[PDB]
Amino acid sequence: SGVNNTKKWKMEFDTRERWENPLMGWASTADPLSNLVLTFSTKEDAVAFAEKNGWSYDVEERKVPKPKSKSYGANFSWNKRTRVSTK
Amino acid sequence: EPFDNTTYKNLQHHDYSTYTFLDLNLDLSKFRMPQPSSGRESPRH
Repeated sequence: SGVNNTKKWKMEFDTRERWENPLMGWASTADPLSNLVLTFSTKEDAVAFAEKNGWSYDVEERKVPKPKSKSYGANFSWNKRTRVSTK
Repeated sequence: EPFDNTTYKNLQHHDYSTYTFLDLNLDLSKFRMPQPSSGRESPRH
């Protein structure tokens, strides 16, 4: 339930082939950017960095949880379905 | 009528049996007022 890893914008690159090492079976890669992740404060900051470096990018807008209406008294409603059968 | 404060007059309950309480509730039902209704047969309805 912690939300402290959903504060900052990230930039990552498309995933490319990994394969099995013939000797030990480890995951081999030829992608130099496979573990590259960058952190930004705003979307405008992240985009500007990709533009000057010449990378094409697809931005995804932040998903903010909606405010809900929580009522503890609703659990024992008289004529509504929100009454709970157990605590 | 004498104020004979020397006997225990709560001896009736020594004859009650298994269904005494629920038998009294059955007789009492003819007296109760109509119950209120929430509107639905249950919260799951």
